[PDB]
Amino acid sequence: HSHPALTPEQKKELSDIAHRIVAPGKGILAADESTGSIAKRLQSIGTENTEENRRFYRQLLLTADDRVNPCIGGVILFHETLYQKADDGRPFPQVIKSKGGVVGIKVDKGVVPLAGTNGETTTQGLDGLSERCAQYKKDGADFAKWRCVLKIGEHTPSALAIMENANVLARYASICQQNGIVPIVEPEILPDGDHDLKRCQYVTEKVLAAVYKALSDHHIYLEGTLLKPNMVTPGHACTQKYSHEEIAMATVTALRRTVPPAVTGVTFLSGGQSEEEASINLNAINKCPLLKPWALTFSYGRALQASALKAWGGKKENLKAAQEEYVKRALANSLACQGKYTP
Amino acid sequence: HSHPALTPEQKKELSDIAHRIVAPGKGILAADESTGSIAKRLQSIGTENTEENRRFYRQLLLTADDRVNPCIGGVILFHETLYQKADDGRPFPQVIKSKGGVVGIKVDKGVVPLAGTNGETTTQGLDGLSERCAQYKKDGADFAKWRCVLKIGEHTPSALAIMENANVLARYASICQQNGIVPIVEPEILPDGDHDLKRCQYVTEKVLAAVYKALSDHHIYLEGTLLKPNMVTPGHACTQKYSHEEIAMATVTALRRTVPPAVTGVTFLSGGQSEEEASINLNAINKCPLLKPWALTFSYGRALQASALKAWGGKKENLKAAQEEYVKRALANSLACQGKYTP
Amino acid sequence: HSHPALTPEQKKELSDIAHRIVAPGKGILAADESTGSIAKRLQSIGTENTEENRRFYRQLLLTADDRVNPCIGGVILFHETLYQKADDGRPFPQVIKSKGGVVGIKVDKGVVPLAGTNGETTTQGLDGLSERCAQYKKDGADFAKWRCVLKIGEHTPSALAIMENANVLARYASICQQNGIVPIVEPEILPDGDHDLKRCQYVTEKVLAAVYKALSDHHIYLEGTLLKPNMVTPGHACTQKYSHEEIAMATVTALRRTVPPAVTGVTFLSGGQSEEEASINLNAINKCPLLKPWALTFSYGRALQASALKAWGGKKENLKAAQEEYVKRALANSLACQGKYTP
Amino acid sequence: HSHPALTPEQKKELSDIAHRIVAPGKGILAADESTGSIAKRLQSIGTENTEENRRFYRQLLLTADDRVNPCIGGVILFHETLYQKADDGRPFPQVIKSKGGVVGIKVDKGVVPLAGTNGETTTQGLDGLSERCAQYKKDGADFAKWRCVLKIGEHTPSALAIMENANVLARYASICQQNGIVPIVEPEILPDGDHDLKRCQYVTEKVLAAVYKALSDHHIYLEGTLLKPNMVTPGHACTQKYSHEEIAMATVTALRRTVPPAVTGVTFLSGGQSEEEASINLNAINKCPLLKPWALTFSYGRALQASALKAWGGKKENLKAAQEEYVKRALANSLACQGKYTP
Repeated sequence: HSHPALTPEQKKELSDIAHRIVAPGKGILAADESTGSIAKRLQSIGTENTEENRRFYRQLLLTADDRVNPCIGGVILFHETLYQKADDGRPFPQVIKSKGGVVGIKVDKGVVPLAGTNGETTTQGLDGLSERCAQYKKDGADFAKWRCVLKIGEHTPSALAIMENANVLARYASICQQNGIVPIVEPEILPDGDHDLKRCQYVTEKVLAAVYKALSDHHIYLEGTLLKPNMVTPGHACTQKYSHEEIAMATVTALRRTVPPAVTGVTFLSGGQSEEEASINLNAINKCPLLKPWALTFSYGRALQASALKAWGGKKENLKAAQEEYVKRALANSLACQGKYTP
Repeated sequence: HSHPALTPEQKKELSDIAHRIVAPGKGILAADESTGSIAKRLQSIGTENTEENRRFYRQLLLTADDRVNPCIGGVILFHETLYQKADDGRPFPQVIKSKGGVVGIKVDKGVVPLAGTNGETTTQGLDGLSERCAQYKKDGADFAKWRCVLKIGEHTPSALAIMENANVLARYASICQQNGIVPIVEPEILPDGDHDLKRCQYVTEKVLAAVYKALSDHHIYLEGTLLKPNMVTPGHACTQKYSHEEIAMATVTALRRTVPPAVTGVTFLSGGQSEEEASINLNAINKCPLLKPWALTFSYGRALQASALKAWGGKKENLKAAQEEYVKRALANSLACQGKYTP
Repeated sequence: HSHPALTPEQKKELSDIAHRIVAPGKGILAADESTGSIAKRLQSIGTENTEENRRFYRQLLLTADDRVNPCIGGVILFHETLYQKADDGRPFPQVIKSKGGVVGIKVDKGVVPLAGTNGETTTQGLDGLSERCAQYKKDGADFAKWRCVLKIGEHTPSALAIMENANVLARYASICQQNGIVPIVEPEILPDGDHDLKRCQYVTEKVLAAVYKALSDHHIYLEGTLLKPNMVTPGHACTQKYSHEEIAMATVTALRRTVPPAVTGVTFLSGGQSEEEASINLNAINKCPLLKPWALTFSYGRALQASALKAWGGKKENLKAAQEEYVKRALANSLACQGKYTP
Repeated sequence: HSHPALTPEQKKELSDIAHRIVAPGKGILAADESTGSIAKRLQSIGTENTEENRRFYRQLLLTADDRVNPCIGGVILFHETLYQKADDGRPFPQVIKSKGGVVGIKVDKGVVPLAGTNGETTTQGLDGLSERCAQYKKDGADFAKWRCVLKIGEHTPSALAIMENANVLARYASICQQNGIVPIVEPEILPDGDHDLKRCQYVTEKVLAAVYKALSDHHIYLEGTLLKPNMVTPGHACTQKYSHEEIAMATVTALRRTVPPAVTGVTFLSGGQSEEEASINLNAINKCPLLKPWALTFSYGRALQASALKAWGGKKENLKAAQEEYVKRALANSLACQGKYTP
């Protein structure tokens, strides 16, 4: 017997937010880096990690030129960045919503190793999640993000890891959809190792199928859900070389065999690629001559901001130039969303 | 680790046959009625059930006018009809392939009641299936058909019935794809009872999701598979009345939430409807303003041939008129495949 | 391929602790009541809820006579009670271990309603659980407790609720076994409603089978795990009446069809029964003439302490008499563990 | 909601037959060899395979001395042997029931390779099984046998093979229990290869857990079911050497972690061992100092009859001596059932 999880108005908000995020030509900037990863990135660039530098760097990211207004539909933030204010006086969620963007927040509490596996981990962060999503919904967060990690090994991914990560993602998305927050499932598959297109494509199919079975099990309103997969790409130690067209064909085959078409949009990871390779691959994916009945766009953390961070270097007066650099990649990625990119 | 079930040439035959079957404007005639059901139908029309009458009736179905040549892409036969010859001397598979059609065969051995359930049955017919499909492949059968039955009850469909029927369908489709025969999965849901659009749509989602999970489990090459679902329609004792647009919206929602887009085509059942209601509903489904990234066509057993059987009546000299009647429905259903039908 | 979750020494501690807890004639006192439930219980008895009254009441429970030393193998505490000290100066974990008992702690963070179900809830409390169990292991907690809730309804328990609760229990038990803490799974089935012995026995089989499948999936060392089920008992509004022998037969049938015999012991709930009915039923269960290859004992929260709380009334000078009352039930329950109870 | 598969009288026959089969000190002779395997065995001994030689050899097996009357509780036959008569005039089922034995029949139709796996096969034989079991029940068969095969490889047994074989075994046992025939599940794991005690024990746990989950899913009355597992033994190419006590400890650990204690008895395979090694191992298993709450006995096809077949050689006049040889092993195996064997 059916007791509906959602009223039709709840489905209306989830569908409208998911359509406004993944709108044609728009993408996702992921400024959600925690203090450890951003500490590594500020230590590489050669500055001290303080709250002021992090706030100023996200100022450099967020208040860039109005040319990125038809580029970014939504920005993912850390928890701390929701309660930081810009030097103009405006809080960063209002900064995001003022230029048409949507506020999100990365909500997981890290990765926990699973017993008995070969280095396989699950994700943490389920306690207090309804109250926290209610609080973030009061502060203007309209979508969320959760990151599960899987690695390709000798006999990994085992069935235990895929089942547990799929069940956790479905539980998370149910809780987020209860509170009027569009969830984004991110089934990340680690690119480390040496494996061809074929095996990585294979485990991509198994992982995405288990995810969508668990989503059907937990009554998830799939019209208000976004998918964040990685491009099927060979391992870093894999010796074989492939054109970008084969990678695009393999991605659209791995999606067209799994993703049911009510899922509103597909946002890709960069996954340790270069700044240009991700845009080239996404432009290839948007040019693949099969029938792709959803939005195909980008959600790039490092691939948007890495070289702009390099051109910043920790000095304020370089800012505009660094900001200009960021805009460049954004504009390129916008073309990568519509297939009209050419390098 | 991946050991591929299919060579790329095997995928090439399966994809080419599935594309030739479900080709735009073409549909499936199901003349696969067994001796009991066709015995009931000949007893209703008032003639004796012999081999000669069955052969002559399928002669009346199969050698109709050449106007049905851009109508039927494929015909489903009983096992016996593959070894019957027409009075011209040509065997019925050659009759089918001569006018552009593709030979199929219904291969299941009936329904067996499941213990402990409330009148829920599974399907039979797995033994010797590889040899039988090899034999039918030698005789010109290029696709198959398997029919599982589920009924909507108080606490039915239980999880046991859906799991067992999905596993049996996947096992069947693996065996058929091994031998170069395109399988057609038919997840029939019984329209008996009293239930709204909502509950029947709900159990349609659960059943189709479990089916596609089991197909992903058994490495089924989904580009060479056809789907045969029923239209989500209220029960026969249900008191509420619905327009055909609501039924079309519910069907395309129940498909767009489940069917991955590599599945080549969707052929509907008639499911106890009238001869005109099925064509009206299919014309509505082909006019629904959502994105349907596959072929939507008909596979009508009774809805093609019932009134033509009525105009036959068991007398040979009425034949042409009866045949003319059949052509009428076929032409209508062809328009129901392309959305340009108007009654 | 097998990467063992546990070293053999880890299996040795888990087995030794589980054997010391469930030792023949010993049981579990559950003083783990949170502030809301104990607030309701102090408000019923007519005293104000303060930290001093809670500490003093658990003083009344814990420092009772030495006759309960061969009665209680282990005590379950709230988190707060681990950091309260007795008026002698000794902390309550040392109080427990001084008279032969083992310290436990209830670790879940409550129940969260599942979307789309009919009032079905999951359990919360997975974040930070490895660090918290390491901290409690430093403070002397050797076992844990987690409480999932399921209710018998019209079409409930659904498959979603049982699957999610089983996966959460297995994840919890893996985390606890990683840190050297013996987990106790508690699959509680709510006794509310009107349902016979038959349906409650049925859903007990389904729930326990799904739990043990998920435990086999997560590589749980079942020799170091305790099971906390409820006795299969009809609903509160059920009109049919049953002898205690039928309830004992149904419990031992529902366990002997599911529990694999390496699971070290089975501790029952009281589940809203009377103070005497639970002891009578447990004495019947220990007299059932089938082969029960494990320890069958009690884990009684209310059924040990309710009437002793009544004889306390919130006044200190009644203490000993109230404590004497507690000892009475404990002694009775000890006989209920060995089948030699007679009321 | 519960609709009981079995009336209590049906449970009474299943329990009584299962108790009479596995009765203390009794075992199972498996004369169920099909024409191919027995053709290989008659070709090794150097005689022509005819119906007369097969009938005469099973005469040599079945009408041995009355000292085997407290040895064999039941005999498994091929289908053909049920309709062969002895030279006295009595049919072989009456021969079996006259000396206290129970007639069984091997009912599967062989093994079929699964697509996409690495040499993994499922089992066949489900069609017409209710009618065939009704027919064998009329002829005096009171139990059955079904044999699924799994091999230990690099990345095998995969989850697909274990799931499919468990579902097929449960479906088979439901059908057999519907007709009043006690099923015997045989989850055979192939001993070929090189693998330690540890990995074979591991996959034994996974396989048996999946089997019992599928049996709980299909409402199987486990008091009327027998289990036929193999002893966990290293591979034929494995270099490490183990005492028989370690093999006995590993078997009783692999059973005590999985088998719920209502399953009436456990009958072992010989599995390519010597004639003496199987009896030594079973005597060790019956001497393992853990709590084994079921009957542990033998079901030996080759290990009972191989050397007796050797002492036959295809000549009639050696018969008695050959028969005497058979009795020897039987008597030894009877002691192997009670732990009082000493070689």
